[PDB]
Parts: sequence; C-alpha cells; structure tokens
Amino acid sequence: GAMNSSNYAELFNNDIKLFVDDTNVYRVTVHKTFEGNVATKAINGCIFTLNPKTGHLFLKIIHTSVWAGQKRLSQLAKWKTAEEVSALVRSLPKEEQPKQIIVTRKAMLDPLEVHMLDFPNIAIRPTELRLPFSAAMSIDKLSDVVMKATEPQMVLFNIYDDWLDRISSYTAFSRLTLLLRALKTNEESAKMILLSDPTITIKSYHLWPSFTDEQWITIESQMRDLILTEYGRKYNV
Amino acid sequence: MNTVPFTSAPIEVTIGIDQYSFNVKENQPFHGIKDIPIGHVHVIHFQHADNSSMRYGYWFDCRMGNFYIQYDPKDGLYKMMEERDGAKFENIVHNFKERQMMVSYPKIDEDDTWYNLTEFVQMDKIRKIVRKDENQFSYVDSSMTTVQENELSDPAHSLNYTVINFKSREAIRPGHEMEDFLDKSYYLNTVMLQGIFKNSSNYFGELQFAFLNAMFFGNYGSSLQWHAMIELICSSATVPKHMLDKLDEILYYQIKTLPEQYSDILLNERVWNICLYSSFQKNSLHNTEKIMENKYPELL
Ligand SMILES: COC(=O)c1n[nH]c(C)c1Br
Repeated sequence: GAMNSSNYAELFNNDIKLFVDDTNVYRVTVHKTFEGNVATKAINGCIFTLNPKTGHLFLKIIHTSVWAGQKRLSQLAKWKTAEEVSALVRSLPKEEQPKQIIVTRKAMLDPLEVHMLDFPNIAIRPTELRLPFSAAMSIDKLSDVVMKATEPQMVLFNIYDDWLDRISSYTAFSRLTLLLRALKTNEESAKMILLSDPTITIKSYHLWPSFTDEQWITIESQMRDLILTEYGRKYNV
Repeated sequence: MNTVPFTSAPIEVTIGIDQYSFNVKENQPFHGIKDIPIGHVHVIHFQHADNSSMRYGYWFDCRMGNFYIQYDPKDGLYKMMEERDGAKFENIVHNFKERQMMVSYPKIDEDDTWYNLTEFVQMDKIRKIVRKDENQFSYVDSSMTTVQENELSDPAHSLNYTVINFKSREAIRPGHEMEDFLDKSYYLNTVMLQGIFKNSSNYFGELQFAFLNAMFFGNYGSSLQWHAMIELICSSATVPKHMLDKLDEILYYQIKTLPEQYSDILLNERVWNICLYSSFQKNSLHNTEKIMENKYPELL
C-alpha cells in the first residue's frame, strides 16, 4: 500500500526499492511577452530516482528539446518520467531491478503502472510522506549538471557521499531528508549553514562538505533550528 | 403473442416480466403470463416474499421453444422448463386461458421501452455469456460473479462478459503507452470492435444485457461491465458517429427506466461525470446528458 511513518523502516530492508520524484522534470520561468501577455520558457529538468538503502541516485537529465512542439506539457512530463523510469529498469540486470518503486506524487501512479505492465512483479506504490526531494536542485553539483546539459543524459551519484562507511542507511536517509527539508524551507539560510566556513571542502566526487562527525551534529542541529524557526516565522509562534 | 404457463405458485413471490412486475400470494391460483410480444428477448424474474435475498430469473426468446415455470420445493426456486410435447403445451395453455388464470403482458401500444432496452440483445450471445448449453434459456441471479471478477470461484456459474481492462497489454500498445491510455480508440475500434465483438451491434448487445442484469438482479459485476463498456467509448477520441448517436439513445432509455431509488448503488459517479463532462464525447450524448441532469443532478 502507501508508504507512511508506520512502515518507514521498510526503506532500509534488503528488498531493492527506488523512490521516483518528478517535481523537477518540467521546469519553467514565467515572463511577459512583448505584447504584455504571459509566456513560459522551459529550462532543463531532471528525474530524481533514488535507492534509499544504498544512496545510489540515477539522475536523468531532461533537456528542454523534449518539450519542443508538444502540448499539455505538465501531463506529458509524468509520462516522460514513467518512460524513462521504465527504460532504466529495463536496462538493469534482473537481480538489480527494484522490487518496488515509490512515487512521491500520486499523479505518477497511472503513468508508471502503464509503462511497467511488462514488470508485473514490481509494485508501484504511493507515499503519504511529504518528502523534500524537490529541493534536490538546491544541491549545487546537481543543479550544475542539469543546467549545463545540451542533450539528454543520465548521471550517477551517491547522494550520501561516503556517509555509509560510518552510519547506517536509516541515519543517512534521516540526515539527507533533514538537509533537503532545510533547503526547501529556506534555501539561503540552509546554504549559509553548509558553506558558512569556506575552510571545510566538498570532495570532487561528493555533493556535501566533508564534515567531521562532530561538525555533522552541529550542522544537523543548525538545520533543525532553521526548520523549527521558519515554521514559526511562517505561523508566528 | 406467446405465453409463459406456470404449473402453480406455491410460494408468495413478486414476478417480473421485462420491466413489469406483479405480486402473487402463496398458493394463489396463478398460471402465468400471456400476450408476450414475439420478436424480442424477454426476462422473467422472481423475488420471493420471505427472502428478498436472491433475485433470480431467466432470459428467453419465445421463438426458441415452449417454456413453462414450475416451482421446485427441493431447490426452493421457480424453474424454467422446456415442454417438448407441443400439443400437451397448447392444450394446457388453452385451458389456462379459458379459465382466465394468466396475467396479460401489459404493453401499452405507444410504449417502445422494451425494444429500446433490448434492441441489440440476442439470445445466442446471452447463451455465450451465460454458459449452460442444455437449455435454450439462461438463468441469472444477484450473486453470480463475472469472469473478470473471478480473476481477482465456480466457473460453471459465471457471467462470461468480455474482459475490459484499461491497464492491460491488450489495451496498451508498446511504444504508445500515454497515447493509448489517454485516447482508447485503438482498444475500442481495433482490439474490441474489429477483433472481438466484430461489429458494434454485438458490443451494444452485451452493454445492454449487462445493464439489464444490473438493474433486475442487482448483479454487481454486470454493473461494472456496463460502466466499463460506456467508459471505453467515452474515452475514445475516434468513434463512428453512428455508434455515438446510438449510444446516446441506448443510455437515455436505460437512465429513463432505472428505478429512481436505485441510482445510488447502480450509477458510478466517476464514470458518468467523466463521460458527460470531461471525456472526448462530453458533447456527443445530448439526450443522455439531459435526462441525467433532470433526474439525477445529485450524482453530478
Ligand atoms: C410438464 O408439466 C407442466 O406442468 C407443463 N407442461 N407444459 C405446460 C404448459 C406445463 Br404448466
């Protein structure tokens, strides 16, 4: 069934699963036209496909050429996401294929189910969680590869960097969702927290700074405080 | 004009004959129904007074044999039987008629309702949905499940309606996933009409039979099938104009005849709102839209 807080530890069992987030597939800027009307202009997007146990991120970059000449782009984007996720699953060896795919938005269920009819043994499931994966484009190395792409492309990342050498997947996923929740609620403040000290470096093959264990405790406390506040600064409490 | 003789009426029962019904009391002198129009299928159906559970009945065509009803006290139902002694039949019928022991099929001359509801229904296709080949007539009741339903338990007692499944490989061509899901014309016109039903009359006949089983027996799988076959046409952008015009007429007479106090369980809000107001055919069902808005505006 749907994924929620009751069955949250299932993410870290040994059944291969992928999260699919489509929030950043179809992205536009809205602007005025010469005649004073409004138009959109697409920018490059991405499918965020994540294994939460291993950290493996399959980032399919969606180049603006895919929208050229198409109509109903918000609807097309869900089907394009489903086509690319299905193509990803087809390209994998059988023992690497997911047993479940969890979509972050329920509107993805029918497109994915239809594109995955050939995989009756792969469960497509929604979630009740309000996961912050839309903030993936606030990760500078991710935003960069997307924006620079001149053609469709798949890039592979580990969104946990090397953390799993020291912490469990459960803890790594909690750290990630904390970082992403912060970036979503107040990107400027969250980025200030991560990059306030330019002495601490991001490894060329990483997405996040190389914090020591004790700096991570500090960072995570600063991220909680941010999220606590912005929830006040918004509800006045 | 044909007859359905009843041996007797040993248990109190509401008897339906097509869209008409009447009450018969326990051991009332009652020996059946006369003046039944030739040229249509018919259904004779039963609701016992003691048990409003199990509505059941028999689809038949008076051109296919001499049929009478006899109560079975073992199985506890009124059974349809075929009399192969044609002179025994005529002679009993003549005696019942002389004693005026039969109710008359009360068709008003202006009234085309039954024709309009059964226009495309044929016995030979009923007998393929309801498999019991030793009988020229077909038993249906409230509890019978459909083949599709049994895939999600006794196969002999199933309604073998044509399986429609929008999220199936049958319905979705590889490489046309979005296209075939949002516009089902491929599935309607090539897979179903050309491939399985062969023509639209057979499609409409099964659609009408499913509705009638839903309405007369409360058969849930039948109601599912009726809505599925409506939805398949409404969700197709390319439908022959002659099919659309006939669908409008078909649904109009179904909606007109539905018992008003049954619309809550028999009408699927989602399917109807999609067909009348969102689908490709939102503008093609004028008569159906107008009766739906004046009779069941709550649903919409
Ligand atoms: C055979 O038993 C019967 O009762 C019967 N046979 N024909 C008709 C008209 C009837 Br009633």
